[PDB]
Amino acid sequence: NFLSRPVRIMRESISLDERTSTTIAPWDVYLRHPMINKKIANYEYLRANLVLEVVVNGGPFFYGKMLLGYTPFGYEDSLKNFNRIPIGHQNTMLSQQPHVKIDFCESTGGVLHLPFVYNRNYMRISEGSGEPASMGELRLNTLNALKNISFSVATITVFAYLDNVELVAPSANDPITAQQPEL
Amino acid sequence: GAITLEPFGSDNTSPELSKLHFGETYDHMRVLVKGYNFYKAVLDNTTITDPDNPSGTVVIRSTVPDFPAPRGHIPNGPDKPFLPHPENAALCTHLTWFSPCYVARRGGIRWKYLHFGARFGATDAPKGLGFVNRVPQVPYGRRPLGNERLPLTDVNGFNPTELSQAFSNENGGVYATDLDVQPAIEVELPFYSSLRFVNPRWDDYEKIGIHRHSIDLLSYRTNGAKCEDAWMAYVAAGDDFNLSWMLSCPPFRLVNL
Amino acid sequence: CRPVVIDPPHKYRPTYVGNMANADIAEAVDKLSLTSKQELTINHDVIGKKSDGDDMHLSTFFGREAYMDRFEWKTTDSYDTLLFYTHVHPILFKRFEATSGDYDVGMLLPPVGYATIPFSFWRGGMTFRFSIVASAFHRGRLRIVYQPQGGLGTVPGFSAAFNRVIDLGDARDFEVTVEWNQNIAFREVHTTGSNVPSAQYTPGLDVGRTSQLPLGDQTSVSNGVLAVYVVNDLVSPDGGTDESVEVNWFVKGAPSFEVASRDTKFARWSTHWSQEEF
Repeated sequence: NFLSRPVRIMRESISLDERTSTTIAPWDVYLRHPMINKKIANYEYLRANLVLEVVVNGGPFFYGKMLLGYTPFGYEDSLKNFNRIPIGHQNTMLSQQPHVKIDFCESTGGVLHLPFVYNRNYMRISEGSGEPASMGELRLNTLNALKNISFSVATITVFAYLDNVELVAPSANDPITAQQPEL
Repeated sequence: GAITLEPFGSDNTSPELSKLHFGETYDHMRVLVKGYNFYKAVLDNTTITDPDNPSGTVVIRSTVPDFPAPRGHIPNGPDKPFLPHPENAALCTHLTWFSPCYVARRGGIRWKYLHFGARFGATDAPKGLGFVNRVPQVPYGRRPLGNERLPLTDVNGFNPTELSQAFSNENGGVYATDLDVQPAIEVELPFYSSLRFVNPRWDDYEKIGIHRHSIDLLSYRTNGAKCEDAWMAYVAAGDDFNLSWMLSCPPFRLVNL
Repeated sequence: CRPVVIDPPHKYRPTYVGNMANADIAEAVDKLSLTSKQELTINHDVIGKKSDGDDMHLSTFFGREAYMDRFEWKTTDSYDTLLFYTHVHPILFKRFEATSGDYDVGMLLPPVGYATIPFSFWRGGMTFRFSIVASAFHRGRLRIVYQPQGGLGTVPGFSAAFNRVIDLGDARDFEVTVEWNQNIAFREVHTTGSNVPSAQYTPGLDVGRTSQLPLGDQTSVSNGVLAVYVVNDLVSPDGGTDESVEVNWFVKGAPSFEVASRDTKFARWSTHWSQEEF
């Protein structure tokens, strides 16, 4: 089909000897891609599973570690507090949730299947619906700083696409306003 | 890599150990959570700051959510809600310790209320009547959380006009009893929601308090400037209680009120 | 009203507040429902992801890994120097301070130590896992020693009695399991008194601990002690030997962990930590 095509949703540049933590919301970042924001133009409800995949670019002269974790529906309540915990303690909780481990020396990543968990029945996508944003979030933070053997920058890229799609209730309402990913 | 080294020792436990040291086995949380623990005590001391509270043969009503809330200075604490830092004066039970680790919650809750209270000054009065009733959802006119004191007497005596406006239709369900011959109420509260589950990691009082229930007490010879009446709350888990997805163990701390 | 009842009088006991201890006896309670036989489903798949089994069983807590913290090697290390020291009980506290906002504190426990804390006795083996984050052109050698009782307050002998050797020339990920070996059958569960707990392992780069001396003695609550000693200090292909490398560990519970009788020590604790210290 057309919605089963991988789409870049985030790209990060990693410096040397830094402890950092970034976060995004993949469900609406993917749904606002202009290539996608037109194939869901005339529906009202959506139901599918995201499938993330991480690609690492780092040579054998680097050694470092990163962690990419995913928090399911309901994180908005306990979010203003979770941004106050230091990174090292955040990794303690983040390593129990479904996650992927990024190793720079071996240049390895993985794939991650996100399930559809929601208290309602469908997800609403029409011009102001905040439901896609408040559905699940991705957090990427350093486990160990990045170093190299000298005798300066590594990149992380995430490609997302959803399968098992069901679109219902055709209507005459504009979908969520399309946004070009910041990357 | 991931090399598995040689274990330090071996496990050779006897197949009969549950009948040598303890009595039974403790490995299922569903069974454990079915015992009873002591929650807070449901008083009414917020209303006595009013200058016109009724005195003598009144109705004491308290509306509370049907799930225990974490103790401390939670956002909408009931205990002292007219000062900048309201608070919850409960104890951490087993329900409000294993719950925040999960994603989904659904099911009914069992409560037990035990009545006590003296009358400072005067001799005493017979214990009145006690009611526990559900408060269902309505788009307009729902009963707010908190305590209230309703009068039901007139210049002559009992008046049905103000007696009928203290008790609602009582259609959702109720348990009524006389506290002189049976001073305890054991009730079960089902889920009854239009959406599949709620978020166990909630900490605001009102967010939990969308599923309410009310405890009513009819008392004689009371005082409008002091509260001498209480209930003793014991909370367990119903038969259909369910927690579905274990995410991660949250942080905690030691808090003294 | 027609006959007269001829039946022996029985003896009964009136109970007002029911039995609130057991968990396998039917109750005399009333359900505030229109019908006496209303009930939802206890299935987990009705919300989304398929469950692997019972998500309320306690084995889901004993058997989820957790990253605790990390220590460092610092290649300017002699033949035998202490790098890691820990007790082998599951209650390993981890304090932290709020970064942005007002002053706030809180603790944190692994899944093993969060499920055994309601109980009073514990028994079983625990598996630790070490991972060294370093390049492939690194060569070193460390050893792990386990002392069932007493401790390791002095450097022990190199004997192969309980020493396991790990070298960087083979791999960089290892895991070992310390199993139950004590005279007694059940140990106690550690607890804390104040909001700042005492150290159960040294050193830690997350909590800010820099001490590298052996700790005290807690024999009534722990399965022993686990320490890490250097054998051959590592060398990096740089010449300038003024650098270091770090290594991090994870804790789990072996499929023999179990607990015992109930306890009440979390009565004055709460999971809401972000609005105290006015």
